[PDB]
Amino acid sequence: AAWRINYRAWYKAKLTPTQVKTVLGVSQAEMNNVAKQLQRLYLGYYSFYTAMEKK
Amino acid sequence: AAWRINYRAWYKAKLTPTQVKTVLGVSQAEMNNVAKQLQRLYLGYYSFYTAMEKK
Repeated sequence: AAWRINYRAWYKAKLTPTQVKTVLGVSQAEMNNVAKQLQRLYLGYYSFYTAMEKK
Repeated sequence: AAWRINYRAWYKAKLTPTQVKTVLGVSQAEMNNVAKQLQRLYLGYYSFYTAMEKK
């Protein structure tokens, strides 16, 4: 759909699959750091809420 | 830091940890879809490239 249009532009641009894999893997790594952030956000609030409630 | 300002706001808003966890959980699932879409993008290009190189 949108992706066939993507593949045609990548192919026109002389991209090989190896090249696309290395760039997309870096994107994927950045995405996965967002999961880590939402976890840290949650645990931080869990601790904050608990600390507020105690006092 | 930034987050601590969020926490004070969430706490003033009466959010509990259980409530935050479930809302963040659904958002987390959405982000997990992106990494998977990128893996699918890589895989679909490998197939498209491989097919184009057939001709």
